Amino acid sequence: MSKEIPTPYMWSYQPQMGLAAGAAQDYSTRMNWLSAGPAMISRVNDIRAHRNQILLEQSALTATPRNHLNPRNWPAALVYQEIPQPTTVLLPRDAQAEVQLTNSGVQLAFTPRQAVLTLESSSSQPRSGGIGTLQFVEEFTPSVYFNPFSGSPGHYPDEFIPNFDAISESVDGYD
Amino acid sequence: ASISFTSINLYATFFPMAHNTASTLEAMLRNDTNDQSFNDYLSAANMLYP
Amino acid sequence: SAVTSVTQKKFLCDRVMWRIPFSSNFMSMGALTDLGQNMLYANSAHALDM
Amino acid sequence: MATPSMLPQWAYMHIAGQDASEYLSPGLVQFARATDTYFSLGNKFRNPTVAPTHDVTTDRSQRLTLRFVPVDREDNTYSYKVRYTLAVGDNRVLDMASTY
Amino acid sequence: DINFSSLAPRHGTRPFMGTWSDIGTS
Amino acid sequence: DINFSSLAPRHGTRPFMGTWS
Repeated sequence: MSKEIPTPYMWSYQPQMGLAAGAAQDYSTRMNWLSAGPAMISRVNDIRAHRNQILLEQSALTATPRNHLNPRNWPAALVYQEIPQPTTVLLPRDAQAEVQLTNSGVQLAFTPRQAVLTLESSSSQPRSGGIGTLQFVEEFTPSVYFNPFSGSPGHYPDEFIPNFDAISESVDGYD
Repeated sequence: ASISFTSINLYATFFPMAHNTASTLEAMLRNDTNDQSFNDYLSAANMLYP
Repeated sequence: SAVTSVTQKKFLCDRVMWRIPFSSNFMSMGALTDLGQNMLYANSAHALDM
Repeated sequence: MATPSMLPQWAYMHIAGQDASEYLSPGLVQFARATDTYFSLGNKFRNPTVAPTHDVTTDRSQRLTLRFVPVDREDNTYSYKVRYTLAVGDNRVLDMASTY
Repeated sequence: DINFSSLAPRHGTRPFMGTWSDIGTS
Repeated sequence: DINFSSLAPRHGTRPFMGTWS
């Protein structure tokens, strides 16, 4: 079952169809090479234990529940809305009580009655698509797979493959 | 053959419109969800090789 | 008294740029091709030699 | 006052009324649709066509065209360097397709 | 410009297996 | 198309209205 306490899987980035461009083992870290002493077995793999533990906690707090590593499209509720709020325009003119003045021979280039109009306005409809880059970090905390490739295929992460498509369940790269 | 320029002058044409119609439009297109976007007809990286 | 002869064949295309799409059908069914999103099916880097 | 005084004259005719699909009896509109492909009626009746009267009016009224000005530059042998700082006034929107 | 504007603004309905509807009803 | 005559829209600019202040 358990084969080590393994290095996390770092997800890549992409210009977003809703994929995270697969993931791959972290190889910008030690903790699985050689040369030190045998008294560092609980001084260097206690480190690696600690890193993984911080990851499980970190992922659980900051990540929405999902049935898939890469959903390929987040719902409109779960993209995180950063769209603007309402605003007000003070309209500069009467055009229904300072136009009978120009018909009355007045040329123009606030002296008539104190009618001033305020107009409200809103902002866009919800969008569904790939996740933002600020919210990529919180949705893709590195994953620790603790029993690598154990059990039947069909519970293996195939979403760590940067060629896989989960809405056709095939890997096609045209190579 | 030689070419001279005397007078390089800039012209602009404005659609006359109400200053309430005009000012409504300004507020609409000062939102970043109403950002204008444009793209080249031939959008390409152009590379010449001998 | 006609003489023996061989056929010469050619074409001329002027004002055209040859075009090879990047689609699986070679047909445009949308501006953003279906193999332009096959590197978001994937998302890797490859070398191109022509 | 002015509006009921002059306007029933014009919608007696059809230069200010409603379109023919709305002032013809519904049976005649139904027949004209049914028979359209071999015996047109869509010619014997005028539709009014009325310009919007408000919220497009010039109002104060200011220029339709501008030209922007001569002063000095930094000299170059084979290129001509021109700068403008544009004119400004109040409440108009420029389209850059209409600049040359 | 020089004015024309007249009835029949869209398609005249006829269930296109055939080329009719009715004269109305009475 | 075979048209030589614009439409009018038959409605002025902006449906949406603001309160007097």
